[PDB]
This record gives sequence, C-alpha cells and structure tokens, in this order.
Amino acid sequence: MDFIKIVNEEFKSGKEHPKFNSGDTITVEYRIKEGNKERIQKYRGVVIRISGHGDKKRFTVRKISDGIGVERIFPIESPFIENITVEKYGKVRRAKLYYLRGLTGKKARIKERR
Amino acid sequence: RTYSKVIKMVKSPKTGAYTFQEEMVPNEAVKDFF
Amino acid sequence: MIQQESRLVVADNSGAKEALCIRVLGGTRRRYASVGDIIVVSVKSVIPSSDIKKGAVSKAVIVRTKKEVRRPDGSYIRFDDNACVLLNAAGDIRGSRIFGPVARELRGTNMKIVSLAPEVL
Amino acid sequence: AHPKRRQSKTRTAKRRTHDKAVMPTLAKCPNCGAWHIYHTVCGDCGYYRGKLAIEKE
Amino acid sequence: MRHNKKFNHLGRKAAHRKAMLSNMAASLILHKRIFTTVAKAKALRIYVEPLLTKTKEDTTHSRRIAFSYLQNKYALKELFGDVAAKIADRPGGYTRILKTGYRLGDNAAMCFIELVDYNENML
Amino acid sequence: PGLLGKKIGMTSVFSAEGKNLPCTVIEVGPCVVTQVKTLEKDGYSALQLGFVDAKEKHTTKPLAGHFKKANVAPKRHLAEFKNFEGEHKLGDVLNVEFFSDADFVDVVGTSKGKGFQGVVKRHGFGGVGQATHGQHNRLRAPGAVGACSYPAKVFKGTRMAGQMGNERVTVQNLEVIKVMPEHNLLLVKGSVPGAKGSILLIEK
RNA sequence: AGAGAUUCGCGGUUAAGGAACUAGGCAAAAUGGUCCUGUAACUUCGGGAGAAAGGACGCCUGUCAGGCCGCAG
RNA sequence: GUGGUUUGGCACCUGAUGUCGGCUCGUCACAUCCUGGGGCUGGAGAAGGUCCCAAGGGUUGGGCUCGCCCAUUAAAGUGGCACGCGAGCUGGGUUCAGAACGUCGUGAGACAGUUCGGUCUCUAUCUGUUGUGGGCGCAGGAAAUUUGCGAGGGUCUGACACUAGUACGGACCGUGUUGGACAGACCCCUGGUUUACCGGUUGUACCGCCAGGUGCACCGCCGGGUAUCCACGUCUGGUAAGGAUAAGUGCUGAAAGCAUCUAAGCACGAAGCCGGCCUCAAGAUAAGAUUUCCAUAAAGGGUGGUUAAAGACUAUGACCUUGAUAGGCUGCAGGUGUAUGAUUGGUAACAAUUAAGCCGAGCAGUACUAAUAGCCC
Ligand SMILES: [K+]
Ligand SMILES: [K+]
Ligand SMILES: [K+]
Ligand SMILES: [K+]
Ligand SMILES: [K+]
Ligand SMILES: [Mg+2]
Ligand SMILES: [Mg+2]
Ligand SMILES: [Mg+2]
Ligand SMILES: [Mg+2]
Ligand SMILES: [Mg+2]
Ligand SMILES: [Mg+2]
Ligand SMILES: [Mg+2]
Ligand SMILES: [Mg+2]
Ligand SMILES: [Mg+2]
Ligand SMILES: [Mg+2]
Ligand SMILES: [Mg+2]
Ligand SMILES: [Mg+2]
Ligand SMILES: [Mg+2]
Ligand SMILES: [Mg+2]
Ligand SMILES: [Mg+2]
Ligand SMILES: [Mg+2]
Ligand SMILES: [Mg+2]
Ligand SMILES: [Mg+2]
Ligand code: NA
Ligand code: NA
Ligand code: NA
Repeated sequence: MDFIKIVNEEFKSGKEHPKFNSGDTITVEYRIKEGNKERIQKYRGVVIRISGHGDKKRFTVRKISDGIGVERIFPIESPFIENITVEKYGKVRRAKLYYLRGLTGKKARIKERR
Repeated sequence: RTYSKVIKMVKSPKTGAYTFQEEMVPNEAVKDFF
Repeated sequence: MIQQESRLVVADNSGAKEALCIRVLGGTRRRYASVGDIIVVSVKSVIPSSDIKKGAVSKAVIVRTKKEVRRPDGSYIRFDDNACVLLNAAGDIRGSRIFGPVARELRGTNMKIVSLAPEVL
Repeated sequence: AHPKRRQSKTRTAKRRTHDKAVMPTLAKCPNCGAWHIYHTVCGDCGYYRGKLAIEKE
Repeated sequence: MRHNKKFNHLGRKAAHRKAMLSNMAASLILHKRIFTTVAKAKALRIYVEPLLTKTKEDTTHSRRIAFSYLQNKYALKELFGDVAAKIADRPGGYTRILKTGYRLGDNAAMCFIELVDYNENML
Repeated sequence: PGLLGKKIGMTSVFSAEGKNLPCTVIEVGPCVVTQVKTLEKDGYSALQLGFVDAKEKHTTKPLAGHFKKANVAPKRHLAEFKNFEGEHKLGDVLNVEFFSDADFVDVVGTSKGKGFQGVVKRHGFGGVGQATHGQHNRLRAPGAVGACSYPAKVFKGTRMAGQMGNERVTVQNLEVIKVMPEHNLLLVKGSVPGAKGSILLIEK
C-alpha cells in the first residue's frame, strides 16, 4: 500500500522509450505549438546526465548550435516527447559528463561502443 | 458592456428609512436582483 | 539571471560586440533579468567602422541566458553564454541579422521580428 | 559586565532553589535482596533479568 | 539541526573515528566481550554487524572486503575461522550491549558489548 | 467543515493540458464522529472527529469511556470542526468523498522544528558589516537593540533569537487535483506544512 | 564523558553574476616547475628582463616517431 | 503668533555624561513623496495648480563626497528619539607622540592651512527584551476536546486589453489578463551543500615479494553524489469594504414669514477606525465550558529503557515483549560506474567477455539484539 506509487501509476503519462545512458547520442522529437499549428521539432545531442526515480527521471541533452552550446532538460514522462531515437552508443567512464562543457571540436568527441 | 449598475431602495433595519443598496450585475442577471 | 554590471554578448549585426547591463527594468529592487526581458546597456566594444559608438547607452532584449529557464511543460533550457539584442527608441531591432540561437520565450514577448534567428529553441 | 551591587543572601538562596543532587533509579532484585540500578547488571551476583550475565570466580 | 543524520561522530575527526571503530572491532573479535562506554558500544554495533555478516560468503573477495575494514590479520583469521562458524545461520543481531555502571574519574556510563554466541549462560 | 489527514509525501504529475504540477498526497481516511456539541449544552455547534485507529493498550480509561459512549472503536487523534452542512449523529463515518465537490482547500499543520535559531535565519537580518573590511566578530550579530537613554528600554516585540518552527501553520487555497475514494487519498497542488506522517486538518 | 542549539575561532564547497563591496580589491582567489621559442617604451649602455606573449611534459614500444590510459600527466 | 530644526545668549547638572560619517536594528510624529477621498480653478477633454481630510503600507542601484551626476521607479517625503544606536560594529574623518610643504616668529615653536603614517579594553549582577522550564494555585484526583477576556501579525503596487479613438489630442466610470517587491510554508522540479558513500590519481611507508589493500599528505588532489538542510527553486497570501466615521455632498426644516446639510430627524461619503483573515491566548486569581474516568496495577502519574522528521538542558511525540521503538538481517528505490579472478587479444602499456562490485541516512517485510512494571507519589 504505497500511496505515492498508486498516485504515480494513475497519473502515468508519456510512452516507453528505447534504453539509453549518458554518453549516447539521441534525437528527441518534441511537439511545439506555433500559435495555432502543431509542429515537430528535432533536437539531437549527447546525453550528459540522467537523474531521478523510476519513471520520474529527467535527462539533459547537449548540442552545438551555430557554435553556441545548448542544453535541454527533458522529463522522460513528458507527453510532448513524440519519439526518442538512439543514433550512436557512447563509451564513457562516469555517470555525469559535465566535462564536455569546456570542450569543443575534435577534443569533445566520444568513443563509440561498437 | 454586459455589466450594469443596479441600485434598489429598501427599508432600513435600524432606523426605518428607504435607503439604497447598489451592486454591479450582468445585463441578463438584473431580473434576480429586481 | 543578469544583473547590473553583467557583461553580455551582442548577438546581432549592429556594430556592438559586448555590452554592460546598467539597469534591469520593471520595478523597484528588481534584481534579475532573463530571456525576453528588457535592460539598459552601455556599449563596451564595437567593430571598426561601427554604426553605434562605444559608450552609447541603449536598450536591449535578453535572448540567451547561461542560467537555465523553466517552461510550464516541465522542460528547461540553458545556453553557454549570455546574449542580448540592441533596440532603438521605438523598441525595434537596431540591426538586420541575428547570430546564434534564441530562446523560444521570445515569441510571446511581442518580439516576433527576432524570427531572423537561425534557430528558435 | 559588572555587578552593580552584591547579591543578598535571600537572592543567592532563591537562585540556588533548583540546585539539587539527583536520586539514583534503584531496583531491589528480590532474589539477591539488595539494591542495584534499574536496567543495569546486578553487580553482586552478576545476574541480569534472571540470567547470569557476568560470571565471577 | 541534524534531521535524519544517522551516525555518531563521537567527538572525533573522521579519520580518528574510523580508526577507533576498526580497533574496537578487532578487539571485540579477538576477545569475545569488551567493556566500553555506552555511546561507543552503540556506534560499534552499527559498524561491526555488517563485517560479521560478510563472513556468510566464504570467498577470497569477501575476505579482502573484510580486510579493508580490519587491517588486522589475526582478527581476520579468527573472524573467518571460529566466529563465522559460531554465528552461522543467525539472522543478524550478533552482538549484545548490557549496561554496568559509572566510572570514577568522569562518571561515564559504562557497558559491555559481547558476541551473543559466546555467552552460553545467556544462550 | 473538514477532516483529519496524514501527509504522505510529494510527487509531480502531468495535467490534461500538459503542465507539470507539484502535488502533495494526503491520506484523509475515515473520520468517525465521536461527539456532537450543541448550543444548549456546550454553547456552540461543532463536531468532534477521530482519525487513526488506536488500541486499548494506548487508550486511557477516561478516553476509553468517551469512545464507549460514542459507541465507536478508539481513535488516536481528535479534532473539532464547525459549520457542517447536513446533520450528523454520534458514530457517523465521513470519508474523502466529503471533498469531492471542492476546488480549493485549506490545510493546517505543524511546521518542521528548527530549534533555537539566530536572527539571520529566524528573521532575515542582514548581518553587521561585511565579511572583511575590519570585521571582528559580529558577522551574524543583531546590531543595535534600541535607542539611547530616552526610551531607556528594549521595546516589546523586538526581533531576537529563539525557537523557530514546530508551530501551527495554515496554508490557504490549495487547489485539489484529484479525490481517490478507493484509497482515501486527496491530491493537492503545492506543499503543506510538516514532515511526512504528520497529522493535518483539511478544511473545505 | 555526552550531545551535535544559537554564536564565535580555524578551515572546505558553492548556481548565475564578477569589485556592483569598501575610505581603499582589505582579505581571499588567481600566478607558480623544468626546457624550448619570443621579449616593448626608456636607459646612466650595466639594465629594464623571469618584461610581456606562446609551446611541450604521464606510461609502453622502436630506432624523435608509433601506440595506450585519464576530467585532469 | 507658533516651533525649537539654524546662527546665537545664559552658565543651572556632569574622583570622565568619552568620539563626525557609514553599517545594523529599529521606533514615533505628520509639516503627505506614492497610493486612497474631496473643495476651488484663469478646470473644454487630457495634463496640471492650490487648498482640505487622511499616517495603513510602501518609499531603488550606482559614479563622486550638504550637494552634483548616471539609470530607474507608483514614489525615490520631512523631522524626533543624547544631531537614536561604538559594554552592537567600523575607524575613512576627528584628539596624540614621527615627518614634510606654505605662511608667521630672532628662536623654542605656531596655524581661517595642507600632506603621508599612527593600540577602539570589560567573563552581563539588577532591570529590559526574545525563547524555554520547575512549583503551587484554580472546590477532591485526573485524561482529552475546547469558548475567547485580550495580545501580536497582516494592510504595497505596476503594465496591459475591451468599452472607445468614442464623451469632450483624449477620458471618468465598469470588466478582465499578467508582473514587481515582500512574507509564510515546502523539497516533486531546477540549483547548492553533502569530512555518509563510490571512483580516478601523485608521493611515501607496511605486510621477503607480487597481486589486492591500508595510513599520511587541506577530505592529499581530482570527478561525482542519496537523505537531511537550503534558494537561485516551487506553491500560497495581500483583495472587497460588514459597521461607525473624516474632509466633503445632500433631503426635509425652524430659530430669523426668506434662506440655510442641523438646531429635531434622515441618506451618503476614504488605503484612515472597529471587525472579517492568521498565530498565541483561562495565573482571564473574574483561574471559564463540555465528554469521560476515579487510587496501584498498568484513575492517572513519576523515576527508567528503545528512540524521533522533537530538542541547548528541559519540554514534546512514538514504542516498551499479545512488541515493529531503534539496530541488525532479507529484499527494493537510489549513489558510484564495470571490482576480484579466469579466459580471449596485444611484444607491451592496455582492451574485450563474465558475473559488475561496493554503498544504500530512504522504503517494505522479519523478533536475531535491545526495550525487566522493579521502585516511588
Ligand atoms: K524609561
Ligand atoms: K561557476
Ligand atoms: K564603488
Ligand atoms: K530531494
Ligand atoms: K543530497
Ligand atoms: Mg542553578
Ligand atoms: Mg566538538
Ligand atoms: Mg527539529
Ligand atoms: Mg552577508
Ligand atoms: Mg579588527
Ligand atoms: Mg573574526
Ligand atoms: Mg559562486
Ligand atoms: Mg557603495
Ligand atoms: Mg592582499
Ligand atoms: Mg550667576
Ligand atoms: Mg563617578
Ligand atoms: Mg547621535
Ligand atoms: Mg566602543
Ligand atoms: Mg551604547
Ligand atoms: Mg610633530
Ligand atoms: Mg603602513
Ligand atoms: Mg587524512
Ligand atoms: Mg607523519
Ligand atoms: Na624666517
Ligand atoms: Na475533580
Ligand atoms: Na536502511
């Protein structure tokens, strides 16, 4: 009789997604309201952090846009995520890749798993 | 402009004089007030 | 989270390169400005042969923040820099190009002409 | 910093009202027939709750 | 405030506290009963029961994990020898603390902590 | 009118329009009427409600007789509520469906206890001077506590160090997200005073 | 010996901003090694000068190159 | 005429009443800066100007040291409180010994002057204030739930949109939407801490050695980090005016056949007053009310034990064996990030497979350990 679990199960939102961890390159398709239209925006980048409990987790994705680094935090239960696709699987040695912030060009590459 | 001022005369409860009571109401809602 | 004496990149094709925040507009003791907020700036460095002069007091709208911004749908966005766009007295863009991405919050800040941006995130 | 006046005997004794030695919490242990502190090992026999806890030769 | 902070610092720096707990654990393993202060015994219990549980896996890995805490080879040998066979199939609660009295020099509350399976009289 | 509750914890859910709502879960639980207070006898109208099931081991003889008169099983927590629409008798049972038509509720609780706190945490004092520039030992001091010989006293109500928290607090106008009768659950938007497991009063 | 309130002493970390503090950048932070490049005004021709500004640095293999690991040598 | 807030007059208090600005913390007045309500206008509207009532709440950050300037804001009010506040801070200025310049003096030295440097002591007795207990009282003893005599807190405000570019450039009134500041609570989110914990790595020492560990070097350094505690985070609040009024607006109406808001009566009319909202609150000795129980084991308690999201000590809460109170144990959420060994590869440094391993302040289950009804009212 865990009331928090009951509440989470009744209010469960979102969809199942393919497994991924920090260091993987993923594309997130996000629904956006541009006034009155329904658009899908694609955001591709590296997962640098996952944190939280169970289905209430949040993941941070980092990308480079016009030479300006961008980070986006998504709730993995968010109903605005329409699809997640894992492009490349990474090989890292730690859970949080905060060191990627101070790196650019060939210095910020991540080794592939296979 | 559906709002409207509504003032109604009513006898006083402590003196006994026809005092006024005012409120704003919708245009269609004036029937319930008066 | 931009306050007085914070230095910002100028993200348009006007002459200014860097700007210093003089004041955050909007009320007494209003400390911080975020994306879509209007600030007063002093221009700190310009390109050679720049239309705007060094030391010119101007208005600007913040378009990128290093500190993360929360959206009502539970998402957050943060950038690697702090960037603003200069405005004239009428409240319009002083330049003609925008460099780098801008926050999606600028759509509702009555600042639709920043749709010159390469990408709205 | 400094007492403006010396305290009277009355004032000193009134403050000392709450200075008291504490009585120990003593149980009887009716078998051995002598005092010991409640929730401790009976130091004479070495028993505790009717079981030999400490054996003395 | 110390809301939900669940270990006693025992008036020591962290390294001193860890060294003292290690020494106490070796002493308790070597001599099956020791006399201490009540607060030190209560801290030692939480420290020392996981170490005794680790002997339920008779492996080189578990021996090395236990040695990382003990750093005493005599205590390690006794622990993975006799103590393990004695506390086998006991589901926790290997130790017992009983209060005895007070010291003369500082009125400290004193007790003894012992391994339960080595007190035949208390079973 | 209202009911007694127990704070379970916080979570965050998604609404129908896609808004991340912080949420407090409360077990409102079956409350039994244990005494009806009337104008004729008590001088005011109220209902006494009991919340958490107790045992005879933890019920004293006076309270045991009180519950025996009410003809209910003994309860742990008792509280009084007024202005109840509809008549209720001795031993009636009220559940979380009592809030099934409320948009907003009031929650009374006991806040977390901080113990003795200084002026900086308790009252937001700015501290004396800076960390450097000649500071000796007044970084968290109160400063002056009065004026010179003219008042020649510290005024009543001067803000000083002392006990902070562990007191009764009311949070107004918390939106109700969902009533869950099958588990006696109430979901409110926002936070309520106290730690998990504390007893709350929930007023409609 | 306990306990781990306030407050002080000596230390550690800190989002975003970066002297806005203050009489005053006081204190703290920062700089820091070896080798190799490269060093302005001025000068009493000795200096200024370690000016300033850059690059390399771990381990293994082979006669400086090839490889290996880490956020960081 | 009033004030005592300027320059003065007097010399009544003073074996020390010891110091200008700034900081911190306030408190009061109203001679009102903003917000609220009105009269007059040389008030078309819109801006204003002057006067009246009104002290509830607000009343910025900088470059310079009363004042000037920069950028704001609804606004950046004036005064009292030993020109509030140094047993609360500071030490820039001022009072001191060093030194220099200008000027005066034969000189020692001096100054309507300037310049660089120059020890801020005290363990809080009484009262005061903020918190927290013990005793007794309240008709004999108690467990709960309470009424409210009273006290304290709270009280701010912007920009938009429609009405309507209409009434007369540009409205009053009316309605709706989002901000700033402040306060309370809270930790799901974001962010911080996290000398619990996990990993990487330099030097050195020890276990012949190796492997694997461990001590010390700021926690050696470095990268992360649960609970807790937090703000940079999140929720919630401040409205309106129920009653009586202020300045003012009026009805009817004499003294005074007219007039007149008043003398008899009666409507109105402010962020101001009393309430409403929140917290405390029967030592409110005027010690209140209701329900229930009433002496000894566990009617009520105390001492004691296991402890806590409760706490300086206390007090408060839970549990004390027909017991889940704390620990352990068995599982999970979760932190770290792939151990030890064995193979397979590589000449090697190393890589890959295998189970990761370690921890788990949180959650659930479970009497293994500890919680003896002993002693005293
Ligand atoms: K006085
Ligand atoms: K930083
Ligand atoms: K300055
Ligand atoms: K948390
Ligand atoms: K944490
Ligand atoms: Mg005493
Ligand atoms: Mg200490
Ligand atoms: Mg507490
Ligand atoms: Mg400070
Ligand atoms: Mg000093
Ligand atoms: Mg100091
Ligand atoms: Mg910082
Ligand atoms: Mg300043
Ligand atoms: Mg210095
Ligand atoms: Mg005379
Ligand atoms: Mg004297
Ligand atoms: Mg003064
Ligand atoms: Mg002083
Ligand atoms: Mg003083
Ligand atoms: Mg001299
Ligand atoms: Mg000097
Ligand atoms: Mg150390
Ligand atoms: Mg040494
Ligand atoms: Na001369
Ligand atoms: Na009685
Ligand atoms: Na646990």
